Amino acid sequence: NVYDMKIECPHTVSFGENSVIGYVELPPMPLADTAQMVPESSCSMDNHQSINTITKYTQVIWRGKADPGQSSQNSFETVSTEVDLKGTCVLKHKMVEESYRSRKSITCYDLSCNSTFCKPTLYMIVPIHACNMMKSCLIALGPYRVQVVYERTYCMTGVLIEGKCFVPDQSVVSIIKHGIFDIASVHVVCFFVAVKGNTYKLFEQVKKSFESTCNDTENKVQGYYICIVGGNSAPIYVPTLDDFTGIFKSPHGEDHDLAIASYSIVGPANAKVPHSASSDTLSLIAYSGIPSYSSLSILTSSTDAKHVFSPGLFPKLNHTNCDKSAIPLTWTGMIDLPGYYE
Amino acid sequence: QSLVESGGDLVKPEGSLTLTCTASGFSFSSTHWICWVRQAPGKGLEWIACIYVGNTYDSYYANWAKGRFTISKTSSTTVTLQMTTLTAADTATYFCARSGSVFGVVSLWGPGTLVTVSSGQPKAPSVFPLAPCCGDTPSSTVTLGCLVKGYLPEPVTVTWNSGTLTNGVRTFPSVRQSSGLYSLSSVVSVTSSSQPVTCNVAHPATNTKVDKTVAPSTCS
Amino acid sequence: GQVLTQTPASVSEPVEGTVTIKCQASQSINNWLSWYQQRPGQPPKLLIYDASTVASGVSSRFKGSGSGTEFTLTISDLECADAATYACQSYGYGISITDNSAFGGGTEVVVRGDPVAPSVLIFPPAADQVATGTVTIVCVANKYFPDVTVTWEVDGTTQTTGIENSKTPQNSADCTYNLSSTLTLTSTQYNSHKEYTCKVTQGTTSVVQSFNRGD
Ligand SMILES: *[C@@H]1O[C@H](CO)[C@@H](O[C@@H]2O[C@H](CO)[C@@H](O[C@@H]3O[C@H](CO[C@H]4O[C@H](CO)[C@@H](O)[C@H](O[C@H]5O[C@H](CO)[C@@H](O)[C@H](O)[C@@H]5O)[C@@H]4O)[C@@H](O)[C@H](O[C@H]4O[C@H](CO)[C@@H](O)[C@H](O)[C@@H]4O[C@H]4O[C@H](CO)[C@@H](O)[C@H](O)[C@@H]4O)[C@@H]3O)[C@H](O)[C@H]2NC(C)=O)[C@H](O)[C@H]1NC(C)=O
Repeated sequence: NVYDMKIECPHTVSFGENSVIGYVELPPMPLADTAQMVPESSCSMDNHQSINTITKYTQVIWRGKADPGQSSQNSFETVSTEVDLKGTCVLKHKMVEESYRSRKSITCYDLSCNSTFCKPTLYMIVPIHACNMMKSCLIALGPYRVQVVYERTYCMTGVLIEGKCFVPDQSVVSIIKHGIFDIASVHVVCFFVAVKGNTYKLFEQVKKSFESTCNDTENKVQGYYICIVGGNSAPIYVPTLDDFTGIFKSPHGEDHDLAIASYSIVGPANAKVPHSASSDTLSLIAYSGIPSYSSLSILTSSTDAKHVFSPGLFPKLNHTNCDKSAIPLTWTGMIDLPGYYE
Repeated sequence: QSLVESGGDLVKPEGSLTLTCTASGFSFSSTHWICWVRQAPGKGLEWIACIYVGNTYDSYYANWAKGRFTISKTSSTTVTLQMTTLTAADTATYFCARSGSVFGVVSLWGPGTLVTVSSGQPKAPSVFPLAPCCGDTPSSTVTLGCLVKGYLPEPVTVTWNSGTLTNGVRTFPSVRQSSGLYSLSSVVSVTSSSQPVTCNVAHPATNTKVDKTVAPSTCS
Repeated sequence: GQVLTQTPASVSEPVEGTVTIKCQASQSINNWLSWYQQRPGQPPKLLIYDASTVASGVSSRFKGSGSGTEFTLTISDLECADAATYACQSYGYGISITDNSAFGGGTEVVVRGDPVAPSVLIFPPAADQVATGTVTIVCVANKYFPDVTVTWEVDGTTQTTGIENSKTPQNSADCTYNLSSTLTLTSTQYNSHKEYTCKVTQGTTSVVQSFNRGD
């Protein structure tokens, strides 16, 4: 019962240091079987060794209160523990470009989990250098098998959108010189990379884009998120910088409402994401039903990246009040981008 | 708040039996987990299976009980547990469990039900009176009792004077004999001036209720 | 394969003393353990959960400590009502839902109190019993501590076959036992011998209660 991961390739290969990405959503699997699950790829490009490394996660779970009498009042509690997760989409600084120059692929997965079962979404980032040979590949992830299928679009360097090619150009200067351009909705997949520094003051710019009261930005997370718009000229370091907002208009990602609906809201909750904090630092909403959306997030109000794994809980991703903060690790959706095409 | 376990009769080997667990005066809600736990006499607790008992369905079975057992939720107050191809090793006391998570902390238990897997046929008790030898010199206080002989299966209940009298009552646990039959004895001590005392032996399995009355003046 | 080891199998500690129960897990559980009290013929009661938290309504004399792969349970200021069976449950969360989910072997707690001599009573078989063909004799020992051994003798010869003993659990007030000994024979055998003796031995002390058939 193999599943397919389609990849689109333009006619012209290697105009630049560009990479393509594909994804596939897998059927639910037991949560216990996702431990130590790593992709085993059969492509001609060896997977990056840093993806299979151990990344320490905080597991936040919800359960009915253990104390009798209070358990009779159907209240629920939160438990925070440290776990080790491998193969998750935790990229490092300049990993995409180094993988491009090293002919190495980046195969990671995003997991959508309720309290007991997980829906994994496998991602693969490969350079366009594999778009000329177009050698078929097989990827094994736990009990599932994925066939890497390459499709050759009728575009020189653009991305196929509604039967037409589209090229997004970089910075305002190129648009001004071209003197005319067109904007269309282009699918995009993004990953958050956390890196400490002095030029990575993320939230001082976050407050600038949208009116959010976020004081004491120095103690908050520092980093950028790199997104792939597919095709050629995909890599973007940070969006809306004016050299190359939509993600935060729909922070939850592509519309994935459960819609027959056996989903039951249990109620909101608070929990300690560092598991050693004096008080709760993150708010979540526990739920029951089919797993939906992303169960992984990162606490912003901590310079060091505090990765969050909350099976059966929905992390609070609204930064309107900056309280109980979290941000999605991965985001898939459609954004309108300027550009031009033949 | 309580859990009640029903079923649990005598079953022939290689047979099947379905147990049922009921909740009293408490809706099932959606943040609870119902589970079944068994314990053989002289052995520790054993996990069997669990049910989320909510809107969504997901269940987990024990490794030994996988495929052979069947657990499912029926209504907003009842859950069941189908048992198949039961052997002699399955003879145990089966408890109904309620937890806040899967295989988690049991916040509330039930009295439990006994499943006896034996090839023998059910039998009614043969209550006999226990009195001192008539040669004994009369005393200020005398002890009398009723003896419940071979019966199958358990549980049997013995009460004195319809539960009105409790002081001085010593009921002993049952013991299995060579023929696979159980015997229980219970004695009571009363003064010679007291009115005659009645023991009420009830066997729900055979639906037998023997009322044997004894008096302080009674002798063997 | 996750295995749960609970030690010791049986423990005997006096009143006002302390009891130590060791529960060791083969696999790490990260301070996820629960301690239960199980009286005979009763549903188990939860007293300690998360290996350190006292359940509401449980006395402070119950203390749970430990983390990782080794845990201990201590009962201070031991009482007679505390004599019961205790077990530990290893429960997991999230990834560890089915990896480490097992129950302890179970420990038996006997509370030593002030020794009391057994008052021995013997009951000859009823008239209705001999007619059936199977005859049994009941001998009981009441309000005694510690445990005793029961000996049956017919005309001076000790019996060996057809003897059953049922012992009451310790009383929740004075930590005392009650034992019932049944000697089952056949009516043909019972009509042959005359001297029937029930002997209860409590260490050096022996209480002998006998009767003669037809008297
Ligand atoms: C965390 O997530 C995981 C996974 O995301 C959850 O696990 C899953 O939970 C869902 C429930 O949301 C389970 O689906 C249910 O499965 C029931 C059993 O299905 C099987 O048995 C029946 C009978 O033998 C077969 O017919 C089924 O075949 C069907 O599916 C296949 C495809 O797989 C089709 O090809 C077939 O044609 C069938 O359609 C399976 O073999 C199933 O009975 C149940 O269906 C009820 O509910 C749905 C949704 O409401 C209704 O559409 C359907 O009609 C049934 O409705 C009942 O109630 C109504 C109202 O009274 C009645 O009118 C109906 O007659 C019927 O009685 C549902 O499909 C899924 O099986 C399970 N995963 C696994 C692996 O088991 C976790 O629960 C979740 N955890 C938490 C805490 O939320």
